[PDB]
Amino acid sequence: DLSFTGLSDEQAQELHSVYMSGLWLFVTIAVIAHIAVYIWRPWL
Amino acid sequence: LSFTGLSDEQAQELHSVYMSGLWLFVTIAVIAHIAVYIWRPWL
Amino acid sequence: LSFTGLSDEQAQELHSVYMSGLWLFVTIAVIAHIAVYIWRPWL
Amino acid sequence: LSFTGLSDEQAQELHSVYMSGLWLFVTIAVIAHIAVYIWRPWL
Amino acid sequence: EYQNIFTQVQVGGAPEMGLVEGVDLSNRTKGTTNWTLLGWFGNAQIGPIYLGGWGTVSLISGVLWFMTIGAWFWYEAGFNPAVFMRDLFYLSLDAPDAKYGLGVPRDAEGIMWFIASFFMFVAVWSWWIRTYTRAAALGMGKHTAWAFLSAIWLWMVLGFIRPILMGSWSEAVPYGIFTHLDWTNNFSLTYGNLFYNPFHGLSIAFLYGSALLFAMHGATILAVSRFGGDRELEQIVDRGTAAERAALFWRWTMGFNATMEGIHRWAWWFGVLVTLTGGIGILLSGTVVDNWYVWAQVHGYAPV
Amino acid sequence: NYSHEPNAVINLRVWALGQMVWGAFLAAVGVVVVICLLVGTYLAGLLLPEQSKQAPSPYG
Amino acid sequence: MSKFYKIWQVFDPRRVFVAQGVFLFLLAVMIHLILLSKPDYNWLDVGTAKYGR
Amino acid sequence: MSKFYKIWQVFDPRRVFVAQGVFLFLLAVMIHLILLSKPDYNWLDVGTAKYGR
Amino acid sequence: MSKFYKIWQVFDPRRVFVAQGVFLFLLAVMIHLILLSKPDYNWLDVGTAKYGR
Amino acid sequence: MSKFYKIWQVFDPRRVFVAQGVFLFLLAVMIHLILLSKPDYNWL
Amino acid sequence: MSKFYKIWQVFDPRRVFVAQGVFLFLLAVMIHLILLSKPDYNWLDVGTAKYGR
Amino acid sequence: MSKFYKIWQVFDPRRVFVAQGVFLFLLAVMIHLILLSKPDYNWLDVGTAKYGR
Amino acid sequence: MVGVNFFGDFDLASLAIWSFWGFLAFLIYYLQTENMREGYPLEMEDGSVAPNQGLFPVPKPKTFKLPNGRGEIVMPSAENEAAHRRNDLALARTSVSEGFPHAPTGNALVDGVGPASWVPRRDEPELDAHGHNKIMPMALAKGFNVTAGRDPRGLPVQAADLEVVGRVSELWVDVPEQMVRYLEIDLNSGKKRLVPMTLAKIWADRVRVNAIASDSFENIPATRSASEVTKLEEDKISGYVAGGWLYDADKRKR
Amino acid sequence: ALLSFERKYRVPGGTLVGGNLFDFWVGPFYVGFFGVTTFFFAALGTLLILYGTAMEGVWNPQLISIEPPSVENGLAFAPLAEGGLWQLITICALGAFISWALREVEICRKLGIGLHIPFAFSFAILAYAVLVVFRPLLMGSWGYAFPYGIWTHLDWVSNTGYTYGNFHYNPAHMLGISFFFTTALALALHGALVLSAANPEKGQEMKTADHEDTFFRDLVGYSIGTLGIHRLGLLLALMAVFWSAVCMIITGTIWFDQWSNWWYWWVELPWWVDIPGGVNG
Ligand SMILES: CCCCCCCCCCCCCCCCCC(=O)OC[C@H](COP(=O)([O-])OCC(O)COP(=O)([O-])OC[C@@H](COC(=O)CCCCCCCCCCCCCCCCC)OC(=O)CCCCCCCCCCCCCCCCC)OC(=O)CCCCCCCCCCCCCCCCC
Ligand code: BCL
Ligand SMILES: COC(C)(C)C/C=C/C(C)=C/C=C/C(C)=C/C=C/C(C)=C/C=C/C=C(C)/C=C/C=C(\C)CC/C=C(\C)CCC=C(C)C
Ligand SMILES: COC(C)(C)C/C=C/C(C)=C/C=C/C(C)=C/C=C/C(C)=C/C=C/C=C(C)/C=C/C=C(\C)CC/C=C(\C)CCC=C(C)C
Ligand SMILES: COC(C)(C)C/C=C/C(C)=C/C=C/C(C)=C/C=C/C(C)=C/C=C/C=C(C)/C=C/C=C(\C)CC/C=C(\C)CCC=C(C)C
Ligand SMILES: COC(C)(C)C/C=C/C(C)=C/C=C/C(C)=C/C=C/C(C)=C/C=C\C=C(C)\C=C\C=C(/C)CC/C=C(\C)CCC=C(C)C
Ligand SMILES: [Fe+2]
Repeated sequence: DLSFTGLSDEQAQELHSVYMSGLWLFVTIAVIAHIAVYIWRPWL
Repeated sequence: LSFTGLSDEQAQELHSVYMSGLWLFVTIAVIAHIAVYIWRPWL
Repeated sequence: LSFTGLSDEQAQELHSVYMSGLWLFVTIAVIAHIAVYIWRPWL
Repeated sequence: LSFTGLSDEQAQELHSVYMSGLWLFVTIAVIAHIAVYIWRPWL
Repeated sequence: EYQNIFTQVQVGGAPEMGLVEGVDLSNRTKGTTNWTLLGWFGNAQIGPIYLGGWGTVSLISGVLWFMTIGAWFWYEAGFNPAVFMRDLFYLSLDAPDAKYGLGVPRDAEGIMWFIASFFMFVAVWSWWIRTYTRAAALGMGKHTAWAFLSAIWLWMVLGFIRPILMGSWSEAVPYGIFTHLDWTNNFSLTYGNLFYNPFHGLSIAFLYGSALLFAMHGATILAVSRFGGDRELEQIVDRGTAAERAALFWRWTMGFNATMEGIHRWAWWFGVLVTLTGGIGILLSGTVVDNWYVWAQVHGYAPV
Repeated sequence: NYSHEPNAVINLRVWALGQMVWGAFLAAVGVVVVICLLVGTYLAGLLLPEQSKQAPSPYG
Repeated sequence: MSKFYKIWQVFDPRRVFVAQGVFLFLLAVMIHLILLSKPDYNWLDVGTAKYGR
Repeated sequence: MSKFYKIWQVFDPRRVFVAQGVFLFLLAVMIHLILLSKPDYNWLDVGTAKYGR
Repeated sequence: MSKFYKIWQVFDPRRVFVAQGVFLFLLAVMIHLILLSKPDYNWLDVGTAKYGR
Repeated sequence: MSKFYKIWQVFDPRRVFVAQGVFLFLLAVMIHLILLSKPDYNWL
Repeated sequence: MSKFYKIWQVFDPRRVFVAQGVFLFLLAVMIHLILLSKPDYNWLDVGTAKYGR
Repeated sequence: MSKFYKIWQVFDPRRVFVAQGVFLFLLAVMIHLILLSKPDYNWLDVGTAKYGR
Repeated sequence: MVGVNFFGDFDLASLAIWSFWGFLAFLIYYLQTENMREGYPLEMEDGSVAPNQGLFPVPKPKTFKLPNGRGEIVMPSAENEAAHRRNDLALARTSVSEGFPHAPTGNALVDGVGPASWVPRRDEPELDAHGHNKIMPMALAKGFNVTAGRDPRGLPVQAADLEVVGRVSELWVDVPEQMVRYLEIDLNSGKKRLVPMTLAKIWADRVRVNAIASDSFENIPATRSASEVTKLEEDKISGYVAGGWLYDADKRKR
Repeated sequence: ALLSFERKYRVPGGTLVGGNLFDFWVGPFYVGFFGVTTFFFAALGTLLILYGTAMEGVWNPQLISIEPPSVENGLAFAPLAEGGLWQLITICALGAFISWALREVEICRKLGIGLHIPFAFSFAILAYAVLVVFRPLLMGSWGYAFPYGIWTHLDWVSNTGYTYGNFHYNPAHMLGISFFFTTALALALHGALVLSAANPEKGQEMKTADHEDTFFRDLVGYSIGTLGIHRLGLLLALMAVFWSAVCMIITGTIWFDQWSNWWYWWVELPWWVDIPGGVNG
């Protein structure tokens, strides 16, 4: 129904799925790197 | 009455979703302030 | 009368919701002022 | 959706070539990073 | 690619003598002149002036002021023209000695200063009244007088008021080209570091803001002069794409904009606030604050 | 006739490389101009008396 | 006291909402700051003092 | 508390969203910097000290 | 949480993505500099000392 | 992870490629100048 | 004394309420600060002393 | 003297009332502060002495 | 009054600086409200009225009483905005979202969009105090002679595509200001057309107009009168010409 | 977000770099390539200012100060805690300013208006650079530049000016002063004139350019014209900043002593030196 952008729930779910894929990839990389930096030099 | 063009139902849905997000934010924040109070209390 | 063109009913409604929000605010503030007073009073 | 005028096929092609070049870049860069760890380590 | 800085083609005609809106035409002149050296950057007509009563007051008093200072310059120079044209900048009608306090100085330099100052008083106030009247006769608003009054406020604060509050005409400014600079320096040095006079900082803010603003306004109006933005009075009433384009430039740039009348309102304030804040900051120097760096330390903008 | 690449992928690849290298050339031009600016400044400073490099500090 | 719902017949909810939100926030900040600037109400300095850190 | 959703019959979600996003980010940055300037909560200096570096 | 996808019924991908890139790169640079500011956590000087160079 | 090709439906690729060229060259000079500053990591 | 509702026929209640609100907040802040100045009415210092904190 | 009411035929009521408010506030704020300056008239310091606090 | 704190560290200096902060606040209010007389109420791309009408309220209407019996102008007002409102706009939304452009559907120099936009000023000319028209051709302006500079009249008019289109004929002048606003062209096509002096650079041998190319010089709006020119025609002309710095650039050479 | 006339101008184009990528608006603001750059640089510089004062432990906005490296550091890059922050913030500030100018350019050519405004701004960037980039390089060290503190760049001004005695005697400084004063003057006069025409006495009609010209001809015998006054104030500001940049680039590079000793070349001209009279005899 409401769309200030034109996208209907369908295109929205599609775009969201891909965006979240990218986000979880980014986050995986960052988690790996944080674990590493903890091993090498902890900060807590 | 609607200064933005919404109806009560569009608003109610938007608000359920906003509330979901807000409660998720608050949840993570609570987890973190807890971990902190366990690691270096400020009270 | 209206300087903004609202009717008594929409206004009564707005005021209801505004007062509810205000009272929630004050309630949480009171919780906090009490906690603070128990932990470190000022009066 | 297509904001830029491209279709899924054209976009697939363009992405294939882009990521070709990307993996080339990362290959060269990891090589050079290795050689530098050889020269002046930093961990 | 024509930026409209220098006029390419000049034109002229019979001089534009004036507009009779209640002006006394006999107090007006009838001789004009053309001088193209200006036509390149502005109108070339060195047009008729108004010779009125207040104007005569001003001219007479101020010429006496000028020639008085020149007289003391001569006496201070040994009447040697070469000394005059040598020490011209180093000379001074220095201000009275503090011994006299606010009394009429019992010296020559001092009373000459006092008299020259009386003349300046007469001249400046006559000119202010002349602004008011010239804007009242053409039926215009008195914005120019209330702007000048701001300048007068500072000038008074420096010559008349601040000293009366401090009890010495020694505090007032000498009439020289380098001695009034020395006065400013010694004023800062005596009273802390004037920079820490918040009202000094504000007057500075508004001086820099006046330059900022006039460059902005002028560059805009030359940018939209290709749509006749130079004609402003007609874009306040009959808006055109000049005003719209200028407004939208500033909107898309910094998020807010003005109108072809409200930018003029902004200008009238950045100008007068330069001398309103200065007057106050000078009044308060020595009457309320003997040192400003310590006031800052105490007030938190300077460190202990 | 010459310059004709039959393949679609090779045509796309040489185009994108051209675009990327164009951008990098712009950036290099900018960096080089900045460099010439600062370095010419320093050099012209070497032409100045020795009292330029003696001046007291304002501590700030 | 019963008619106060007419401040909505006089004012516009948008401007009042934003304004009073700004007001509450800046007030909260000023107050927290006044505390922090006093060693007996700085929860942080007090904590590092209480826990012997 | 049962008609808060009516706020969106008042404010536009685009603006509200951008505003609160900026607000939260700056708030977080300021709190983090505050701690970072208090050396009893500077997690970096702590971890240096706790792990002897 | 089920319906977060409606965010793209509010915002446009283009502006959102510009924002995201800018903000993430800014944040990364900021934190890297934060670290390089400490004589510790500065991988470069740490390695310099560790290997006695 | 496989539907990332949809970014070229969002952004014109010509300009994106020029921009990447700029970004990467500038990042390179940034790090080289960072490293050059340090005597341990300077090579000249 | 009873005719004082006619000042609403000279003044726009909007202007007046905004101006009263501002005046009131500023007066209050001013006074509370004139108090925080005097060591005898700084209720915070008073509490510190009373409670031996 | 009973014909002083023509003042409302000369001056506008709105302008007069606003000017009057500002005038009186500034006078009063001023008088109270002049009184504050002298200690003998600083009711707060006076109280601190009356009650020996 | 040295060392005289009313309370705490507060002396005349502190009181004055704070009073200034207050006055300044009121002043920013005043100015940013007086900058609202034109343009508000805020619109969407749909032409509607939006929820965010600013945090500063639009001020109360004032009145401009015009010279020469042109009437009363009230700002802010609906008549003011509706007169200067353009309609039948050749524009197409680039996206359903807001904050994105709107493309010109057809020829923009003609359709009056973008840098080539114009505003419906009133088809009455600009007047001096005496009520005579402001812009007269130099031939009706009695007494007007070139007092300096290069007299352009009779010089060819080179355009952005470096091609030539005609010869200057007459100079339109601001008599009360004594300066040249527009210059007229005797075009090859047998037509007369104006061009602002600020957009024409007088060389020794010619007049250069790098704004527009030659195809455009013919479709320039004309004047219903050859002795006068109204504000409307001025805006149309000036917009048309200025739009060539964007919409005829593929043609501009050198 | 739009004004009642903002639409027909919201068309594509007028972009030096980029294209469709970045031709959009965020609220009222236009953001192109250079909008993104200026936002990034500004935000980074701001956050670094805050971290610098955080490391210091200062949180008062008036006492916050990020200072340049020592003078002994010379022109090398320093540790972030001893000048590196100031240097990065300088980099970011300059990028931000130049990008603001180029954004203004993009907008000026989308709205089809001249490029006078970015030109004017360029002089200010030039002066900032004169202070923090050029003058140092020629003087040999970054530490001769000014700090990023509200009340500390004033201390830099004071000390730098008292190095050469009363800076008032620098002539280029004199011209800067004079043009600044005349700028404020002309600004006030312009605004007052226009407002006095548009907003005249009660019960009178609006006025016109003829009345302005006549009032100022009456007052001082000359009127510069509606275009000439804009031209004039613009040039005044620019020449002011020009003289101000000229005054500083020659202070510690070509001149080294008190500035008063400069004017003594007029005294010491052989045909009025020995004369015993006046101040210098
Ligand atoms: C605890 C405290 C907390 C904080 C408290 C804060 C309280 C805030 C309250 C609100 C105040 C807001 C004031 C700003 C509004 C003005 C807006 C505007 O631009 O135009 C309005 C608008 C202008 O009208 P217009 O659009 O031009 O057209 C009107 C006519 O149709 C055609 O026009 P016209 O030709 O008939 O008349 C033109 C004139 C319309 O106005 C007038 O005609 C009257 C203007 C006032 C003139 C002076 C009054 C007469 C007596 C003067 C006494 C001087 C003594 C010296 C000897 C005598 C000299 C004559 O236009 C104006 O622009 C008027 C504004 C002028 C302001 C003053 C500028 C010069 C002052 C320079 C300094 C000198 C004094 C020293 C100050 C420092 C002292 C420590 O006028 C009004 O709205 C009413 C006039 C307001 C009367 C004056 C009140 C404000 C004065 C403030 C001055 C600053 C004080 C310092 C601040 C504190 C520092 C510590
Ligand atoms: C080293 C000394 C101190 C210092 C000491 C002072 C002192 C002392 C004063 C200021 C003042 C000012 N200083 Mg300083 N100032 C310093 C540092 C600075 C710096 C800087 C970058 O460091 C700047 C930019 C400024 C800025 C300023 C201005 C903002 C301000 C005066 C504005 C003005 O219009 O004056 C000039 C304006 C007038 C005098 C108006 C006079 C108008 C009348 C009507 C003239 C009559 C005309 C007459 C008849 C002549 C006829 C001519 C013919 C008809 C042609 N100063 C240093 C640190 N400065 C003034 C101020 O406000 O103090 C806070 C002031 O008095
Ligand atoms: C100063 O204080 C300090 C810094 C010390 C401490 C504080 C730090 C703070 C406050 C840090 C905050 C960090 C935050 C808030 C981080 C948030 C990160 C997030 C939200 C990251 C999201 C990343 C998402 C990514 C990388 C997504 C990428 C997606 C793609 C590359 C593919 C998407 C493809 C699409 C859309 C194609 C489909 C499109 C169409 C049109 C069909
Ligand atoms: C030196 O000074 C110090 C600080 C030390 C001492 C002085 C302190 C002072 C002066 C403090 C003053 C404090 C004051 C005056 C506080 C006032 C606070 C108020 C009035 C708070 C109000 C809060 C209101 C809230 C949070 C309202 C929330 C409302 C909602 C969430 C409901 C949403 C509304 C909707 C949806 C409207 C319905 C709309 C339609 C169309 C149906
Ligand atoms: C001195 O001051 C210090 C800092 C020391 C102390 C004081 C600190 C203060 C004053 C702190 C104040 C903090 C406050 C006021 C925090 C408030 C936080 C809030 C309200 C956070 C809210 C977060 C909400 C989130 C993240 C919501 C997210 C929602 C979504 C992702 C979904 C968006 C909506 C969608 C998709 C629905 C669209 C549907 C349709 C039909 C269009
Ligand atoms: C070529 O040689 C001849 C003799 C032919 C002519 C030469 C003339 C020359 C060389 C003239 C030179 C004049 C100069 C150098 C003038 C410089 C003046 C300067 C720089 C003045 C600067 C500031 C002056 C101020 C702020 C003075 C303010 C004075 C007042 C506000 C006066 C207020 C009233 C006072 C002091 C008391 C009198 C009051 C009453 C009511 C009688
Ligand atoms: Fe103007």
